[PDB]
Amino acid sequence: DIQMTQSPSSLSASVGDRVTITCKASQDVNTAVAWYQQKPGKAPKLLIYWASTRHTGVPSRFSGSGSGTDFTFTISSLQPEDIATYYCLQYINYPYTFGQGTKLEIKRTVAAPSVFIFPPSDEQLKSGTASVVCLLNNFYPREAKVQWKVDNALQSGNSQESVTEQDSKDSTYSLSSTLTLSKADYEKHKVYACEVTHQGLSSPVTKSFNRGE
Amino acid sequence: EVQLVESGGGLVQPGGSLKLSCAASGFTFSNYWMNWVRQASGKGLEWVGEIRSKSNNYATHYAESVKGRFTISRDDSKNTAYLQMNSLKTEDTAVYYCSNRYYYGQGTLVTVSSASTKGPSVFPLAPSSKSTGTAALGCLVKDYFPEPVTVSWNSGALTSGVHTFPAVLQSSGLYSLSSVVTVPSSSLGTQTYICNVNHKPSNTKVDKKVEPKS
Repeated sequence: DIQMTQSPSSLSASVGDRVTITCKASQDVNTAVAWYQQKPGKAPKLLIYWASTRHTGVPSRFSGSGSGTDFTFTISSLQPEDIATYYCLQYINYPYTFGQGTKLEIKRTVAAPSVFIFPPSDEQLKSGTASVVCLLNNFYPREAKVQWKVDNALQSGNSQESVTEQDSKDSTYSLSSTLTLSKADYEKHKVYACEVTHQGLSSPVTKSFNRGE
Repeated sequence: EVQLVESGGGLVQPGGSLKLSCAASGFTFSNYWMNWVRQASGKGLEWVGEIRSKSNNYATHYAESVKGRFTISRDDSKNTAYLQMNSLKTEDTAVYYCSNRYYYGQGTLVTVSSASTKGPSVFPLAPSSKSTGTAALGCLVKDYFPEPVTVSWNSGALTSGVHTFPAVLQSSGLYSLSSVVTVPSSSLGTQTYICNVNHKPSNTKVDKKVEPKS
């Protein structure tokens, strides 16, 4: 079983940088190596095969080189839409093997989140559960602290976050936090707050509502 | 012009079986070697196997992890490749891709679980009464199994400012998912905002109008 170990695992780089990824084959695999881009939520795209042949329609800014054990994948000028995980594959012997992949993230300037709070719908309160949502939109970098308060009481263990992958144009993250309460617990309290700490805010931003106003 | 359409993915008992298909067009099918690759959630690409052309006696090769259990075959008259899966395990849970070595299909998800199918509830994330003007609204697709749900806005005509967050596995072993869109604040009286939620596994299709709350 021919190992393919990629270097590095993940990489941060600025728009326009020359990016370089290496893949080490544990045995000679001649030029029988391909390179793959997988953008978030998409199918793998073949970029390079026979170590250096560009697949049709693929942008010239992508190149491969190598022969034997050591292979290189280059992006000449990193574009915002090149956010993806990159894969090397060996196809000399069965079984064909992938590398563990290289996750390519973009460095950009700080962008403070826009923060929005959402009360639970009347429709959902009929079900006996209440979901309160905090949206942190279009921020960089990723590190963001969301705190839920209900009538001044910090809520811990009754929320779950989800972060999108870096946007293909502006290289920003978005984050949603959901606080799940029983209807009973929800109907007993008045003030619903999420407080957002982020590098691009001079101090923590709070969005809130009063149940019913 | 090259198309690869996977089908036959879904929920299945451990120990059970499932047959995947791959409808190919835009290339002389019989000359190409078809491959299956699969991807577990937040993990690497794994090669499954490859079937060669008729002139190679339809020779098949398999990854160590699936040999004995999986069977690749082709039908050159129907321009289709197949993956027959037997003695399925939870480890086999992944999106399964079909390749002619040059292109991949959009993929199809196989979930190997004893957990039951369950259709989501769709709840509005209603925009607030506020002047600043960018406004945010959305849909909460709550309490479904298995993955996936798809979300579009206004039948796919509204795509700019749209964030569809990854599903989170809740404590109950059911998935939840949010989709939000920022829009001009001055459109909130006049432009209709509808989120189209589909959960094919449970046969659930919802159009949820999200508007400002009275």
